[PDB]
Amino acid sequence: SMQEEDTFRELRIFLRNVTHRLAIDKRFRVFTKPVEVPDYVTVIKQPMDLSSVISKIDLHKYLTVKDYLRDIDLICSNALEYNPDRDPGDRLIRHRACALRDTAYAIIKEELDEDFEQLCEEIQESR
Ligand SMILES: CC(=O)c1nc(NC(=O)[C@@H](C)N)sc1-c1cncc(N)c1
Ligand SMILES: CC(=O)c1nc(NC(=O)[C@@H](C)N)sc1-c1cncc(N)c1
Repeated sequence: SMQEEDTFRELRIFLRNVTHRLAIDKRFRVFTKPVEVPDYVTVIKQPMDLSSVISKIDLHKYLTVKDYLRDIDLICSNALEYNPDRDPGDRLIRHRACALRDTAYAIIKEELDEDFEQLCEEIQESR
């Protein structure tokens, strides 16, 4: 229905705004573009980055905030797995990756209405 389509459009508008606020943050520049380094493709089976997230929003791939946060969590978990060493370069990326994840979750906790996320879930489960 039109009411359901309007609901998913509001979700996309919200997700674009959150992703924009993450992508303009200087700490998260490393996560804004797809991966220069030839061993990434063999360590990371599903690359994810904020530009790819924006593309998925516009392709209507996220019907719930949980769908979106799964890809934020993938950005973070990929970074922790590809950068596990004690070296300062690894530790810096791990710190930024957890900050990206924590920032996304915090924006959603403070700004997304629980009843709006619940409606999205109940429409998606009906399909
Ligand atoms: C989802 C909703 O807010 C809604 N609202 C209505 N009434 C209204 O006056 C419009 C302006 N909300 S009808 C309707 C509705 C639409 N598609 C499926 C189901 N289950 C309900
Ligand atoms: C597309 C993307 O990944 C993106 N990257 C940015 N990078 C930066 O600002 C620098 C600091 N890395 S800003 C930004 C962006 C995201 N959503 C909406 C708009 N208008 C821009």
